[PDB]
Amino acid sequence: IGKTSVAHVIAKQSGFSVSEINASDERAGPMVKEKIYNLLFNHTFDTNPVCLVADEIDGSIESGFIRILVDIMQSDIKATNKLLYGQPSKLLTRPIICICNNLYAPSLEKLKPFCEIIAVKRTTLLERLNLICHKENMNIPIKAINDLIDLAQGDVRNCINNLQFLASN
Amino acid sequence: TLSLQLPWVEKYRPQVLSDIVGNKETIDRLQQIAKDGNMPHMIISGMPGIGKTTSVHCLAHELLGRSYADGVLELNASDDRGIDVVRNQIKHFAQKKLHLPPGKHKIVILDEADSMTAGAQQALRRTMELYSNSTRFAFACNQSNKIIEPLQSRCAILRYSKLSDEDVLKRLLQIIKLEDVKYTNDGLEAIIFTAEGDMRQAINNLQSTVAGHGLVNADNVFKIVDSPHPLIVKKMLLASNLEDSIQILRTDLWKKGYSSIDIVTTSFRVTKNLAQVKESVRLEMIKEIGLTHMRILEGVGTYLQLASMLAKIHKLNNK
Amino acid sequence: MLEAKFEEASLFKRIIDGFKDCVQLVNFQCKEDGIIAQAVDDSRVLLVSLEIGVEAFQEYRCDHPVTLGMDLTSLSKILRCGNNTDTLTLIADNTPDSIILLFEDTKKDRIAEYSLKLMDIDADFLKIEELQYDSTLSLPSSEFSKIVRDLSQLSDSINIMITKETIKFVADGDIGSGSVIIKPFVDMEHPETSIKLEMDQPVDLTFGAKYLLDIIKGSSLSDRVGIRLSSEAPALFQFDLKSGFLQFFLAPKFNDEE
Amino acid sequence: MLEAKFEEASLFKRIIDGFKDCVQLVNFQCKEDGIIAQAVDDSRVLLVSLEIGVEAFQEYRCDHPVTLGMDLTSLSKILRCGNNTDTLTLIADNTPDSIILLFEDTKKDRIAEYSLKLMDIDADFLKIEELQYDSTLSLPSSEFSKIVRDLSQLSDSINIMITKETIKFVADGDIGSGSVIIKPFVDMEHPETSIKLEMDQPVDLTFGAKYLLDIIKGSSLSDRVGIRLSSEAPALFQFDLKSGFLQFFLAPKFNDEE
Amino acid sequence: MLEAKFEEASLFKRIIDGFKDCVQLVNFQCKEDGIIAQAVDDSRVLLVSLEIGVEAFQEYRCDHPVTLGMDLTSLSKILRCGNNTDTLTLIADNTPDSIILLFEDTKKDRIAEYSLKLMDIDADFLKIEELQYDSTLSLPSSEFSKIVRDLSQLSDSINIMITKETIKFVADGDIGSGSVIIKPFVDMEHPETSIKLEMDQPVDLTFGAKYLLDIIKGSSLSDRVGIRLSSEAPALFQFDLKSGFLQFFLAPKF
Ligand SMILES: Nc1ncnc2c1ncn2[C@@H]1O[C@H](COP(=O)(O)OP(=O)(O)OP(O)(O)=S)[C@@H](O)[C@H]1O
Ligand SMILES: [Mg+2]
Repeated sequence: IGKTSVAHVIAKQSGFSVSEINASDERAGPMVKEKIYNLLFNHTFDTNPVCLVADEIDGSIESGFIRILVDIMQSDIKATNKLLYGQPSKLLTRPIICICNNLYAPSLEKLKPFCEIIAVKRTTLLERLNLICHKENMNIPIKAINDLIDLAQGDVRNCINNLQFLASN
Repeated sequence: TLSLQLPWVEKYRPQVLSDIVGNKETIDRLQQIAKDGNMPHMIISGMPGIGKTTSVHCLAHELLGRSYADGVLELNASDDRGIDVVRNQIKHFAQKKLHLPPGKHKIVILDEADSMTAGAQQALRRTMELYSNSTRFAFACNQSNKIIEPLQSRCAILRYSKLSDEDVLKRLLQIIKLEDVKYTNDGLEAIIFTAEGDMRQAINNLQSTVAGHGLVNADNVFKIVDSPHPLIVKKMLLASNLEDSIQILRTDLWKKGYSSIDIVTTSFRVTKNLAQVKESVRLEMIKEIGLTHMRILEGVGTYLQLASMLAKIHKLNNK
Repeated sequence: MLEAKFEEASLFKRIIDGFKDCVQLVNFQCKEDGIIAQAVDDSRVLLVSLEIGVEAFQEYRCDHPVTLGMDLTSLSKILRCGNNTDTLTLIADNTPDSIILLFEDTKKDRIAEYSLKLMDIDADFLKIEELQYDSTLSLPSSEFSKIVRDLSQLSDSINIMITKETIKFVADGDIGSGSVIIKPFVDMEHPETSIKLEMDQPVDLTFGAKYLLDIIKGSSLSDRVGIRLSSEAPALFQFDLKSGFLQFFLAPKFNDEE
Repeated sequence: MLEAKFEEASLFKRIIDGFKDCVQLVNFQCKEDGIIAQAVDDSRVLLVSLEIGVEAFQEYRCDHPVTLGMDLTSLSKILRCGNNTDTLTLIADNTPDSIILLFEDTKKDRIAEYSLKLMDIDADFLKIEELQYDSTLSLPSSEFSKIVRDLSQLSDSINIMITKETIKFVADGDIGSGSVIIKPFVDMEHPETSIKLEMDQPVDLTFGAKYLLDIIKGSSLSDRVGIRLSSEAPALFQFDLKSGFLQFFLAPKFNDEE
Repeated sequence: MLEAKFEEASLFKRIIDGFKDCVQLVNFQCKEDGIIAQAVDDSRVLLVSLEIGVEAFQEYRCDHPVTLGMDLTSLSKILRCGNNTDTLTLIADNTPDSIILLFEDTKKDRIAEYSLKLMDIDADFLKIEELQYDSTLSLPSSEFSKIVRDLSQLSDSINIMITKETIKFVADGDIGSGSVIIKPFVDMEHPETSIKLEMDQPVDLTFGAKYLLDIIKGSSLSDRVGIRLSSEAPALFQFDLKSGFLQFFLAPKF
């Protein structure tokens, strides 16, 4: 339905540099830890602040990735309370977007209280393909794009390749 | 005898995209691509002997000119095409520096892409994605379903179809004119009938008939080549009376040396692909052909089993 | 351009032996003051960093730095032609697609020359070395190898603990537990066997035995090994060369982190 | 309690090398006159029996016998830390759940200590050795190893036949047949190479080559091997130690019996 | 009958090491002037040919030639009993079903005797050696082994090119390319290290690296190796023995 595409477009539209991590492939939370800490707390060489996008967070069979995010959140809550109430600690200055297929996955139970939950319901692919057609100067009828979406079963990569093949002809 | 001559399939193998009498749409598409350049990743699928390997070879040759030797990487199923090869050699070829015209690209031809392992196919994704501006991939396979969907998503899909009677007839007439062979209309008709949309098989049968008898006549073609095995099986299954089917099975198939396994398996194919009768009767005939099979595979393969299968099929057709 | 001639092909072969197995891709860069190289393993827990100064070569010429990346396996495959005593010259133009390795015997006789295909790697050299480490120690590298080889059998984790005048390596797993305790000492009968230790703060870190095993290879380059540990950063194991050094930075296990 | 210190860890390592592979569980028992150990393979055709007297140790103390069983594989896994020259001390209380192996270098320096988990095995030591055997012979163990290694290639069965002044080893299988014939002889130029034979009755027994191959390992413990054969019992192959011996009792094949 | 006694079992063991792996069946024939043996691999690109004259033996008797075929693997399996210093005697009757290998130590002591089952092979010895080859060269065999071992890593094909006073070995594959160039030279400080070359015509042939690797084994039999190349026939790599030689004929690529 475009969960990943919407996260990327809205983060870029808001002036953030997007860093994507697939949480299912990274079978080393404790190691990844260094990647996430560098991406949240170090200045990137880019002029634009980083937004972390974590895809497939429900696929992490090892709670390492989610434990690291929970530890970062708890550390930032402790650091904020010290700034509010502390008489005379890395604060989270970067947004985190997480994407799942299943909300009630057991691994996410600890993360949910820190999250703003947004449901994406079942058009967005058609709008994207039209924008590609217009930028490549291709006059494609909207009917043929729908027929290509139906052929590709909502695979965005397959849609773009079939469109590229139609353009070369 | 000291040496042989090149066969007509290899000698008259097309070297220009105009000589291909295949699917006109894809042929003109590839011709315009070679004329303009910017060849994208492609996967050509179809059936054996319709001009898939020759098409991509002609495209690569016309697109690369004299740089074909150092700009085209050919890998067939005869060579190792595992994860190690894709990791080392294909990546080294894609990363190789080469000064080409501003409209050409390095081509990696992979014949029989349906035989590559899953690991190699998975590794090829980023290999073709990171070097898509100086290296292009052309796959030639028979079953597009054997190639993973991520690989198909990054390339065009060209599905080649069977060659109609007119195209194969025109190509055979061109070959006869180029070879000065004595022929006749019924002989060419029998050749095309026994070819079944297979241009390579058609040219092979033509050359064999020429070298065996000299005159391309239907009698010679039928005495040297076998009437499409499936057609006699279809005529046997579509028989109305039991005695006619039994006589057909006895004379045409059993008295000519056709093994029972070939008869039953050809029988299954004919039925599955049948369209004259309804679905339920077709399923019942397939069931009978298959229960028998279960006996054919156990070593009980004789003429009595096929006769009983035909009798059961007729009893099913007997309302 | 790259033009570096090693007196003995053997030195380069041992250096590459150090990157061997534990990393796949290496990024070299030659420049006016020598050659450096960095390689990081896939899990990113180990960084192998090399520095060879101009004086380590018999001939070195550089009027224009060149950065080149390559597959380590391909390089070692070719790195057994040095006869060890052969002369080795690394050669490359300013915009290379390959790296040339030229081995020659003293006499004009036999010349083995290779042209290795390069890989494009985004230049991004890390500079993770610290000013001060919690503790610093050096000891014979063969001794360090034995210590690692002992404990490795017992567990996938080997702990290094440092307290005043005490260095203790420990492994504990299924079949039981083991420990090797060493104490600082100056041997005048030959100081290359001494064990030095400077502790600013007691340290206690755990490392994945598989990685320490990769690191011990440096013994072949130096008699001693320097180990610098900190609770704030990857540990540094260093093997000095004549004008240069081979360094291994290893991230401590968090609880499960190599 | 168990308290046995070997001068060189190497002796114990070679002894265990003898039990290695051919048996899985070993039952040790230390007592006032030394240490004994027995292990029987699963098919029960081979018994490995050890005896180490008090004098084989640099230090031995026993005021209360202790019996302990363990997995041979676990033990050997740990038995490569001896540096061979290291000192080895076996330690255990009177009701142990583990056996402690303590390797130490001369200086206080490095101390490798292991705590091996024990297995509970019903104490049932066998006493199958005979008063007299039909024939007795000794020869250099390296020679016996070669004889076994030769014939092994030809068959899974090697026959030993003894007649007056003649010892003959024979194997016969698919590719053909082979035989090694040796004769008794006294070499004064060095009697450790002599071949003695005392025959009270001609013997002719067949053994499974796989087992004889396990047995030849004892060469590493002694220069000579003693072989005692009988038609009434398992054959005895013995390797003497300084104060002790390692014995292998092997049941002859009935026609098919290892 | 066959009756050949080698002074040292080691010589025979090294000779067989040469046939080892690259061929499965070997056809031996003993006769009045010695023993010959030929073996061809399955693909028929390599022929291993041996000749041992009467003088290479400590004792040789032949009043009636005997031809015998056997499995190479079976033979090598048995060929590690020679102690190298043991004496080895090959024995067979005029119509053998087996070949007897008899190893004995100086003293009567230990006698290892084997009876190897023979295979029936249609006698058909090849005589493919040429009168003249395009080029001929010899060099230390250890050097040739290194050259082959270097290049092998790069490709499954190693090309040998010869021009006046120049011999060049080349391999080119996935990871890159390599070459070893050697020049003829006479070393008086010890001529067993010299590199001779006689070129009647420049040659340029390609061989499968897997085969050259099989061939280098001959280094263990001789200090030098002779290589004879032609564009008309299989190349000949030869390792001389005292009274004899081990030859490898290898068919070039296409
Ligand atoms: N359209 C065509 N025009 C002319 N000759 C053709 C045509 N298609 C096939 N041929 C002949 O058939 C030979 C072999 O064709 P191929 O392209 O190799 O068959 P294919 O379509 O690739 O099917 P495969 O290789 O079995 S998967 C060519 O060398 C030609 O002689
Ligand atoms: Mg094809």
